[PDB]
Amino acid sequence: YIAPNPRISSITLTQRITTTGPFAILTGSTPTAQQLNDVRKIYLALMFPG
Amino acid sequence: EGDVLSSDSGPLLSVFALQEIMQ
Repeated sequence: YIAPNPRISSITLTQRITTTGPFAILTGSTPTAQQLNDVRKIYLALMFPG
Repeated sequence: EGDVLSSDSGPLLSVFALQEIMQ
């Protein structure tokens, strides 16, 4: 599982640090052991569509 | 008590969830 470049969210999601929002909180969060297992459970259902 | 700590670089956004270990 490949993360994107970390300079993408740093020039366009947290450009102004005076404010916060719903997106600007979630960037500083890491997946747990089971919340990564749900991402593995997402991509199984994208490959077998119906 | 019972607090945990890991390697984090988000100074604001992860310590919000650190009080969730307190509460």
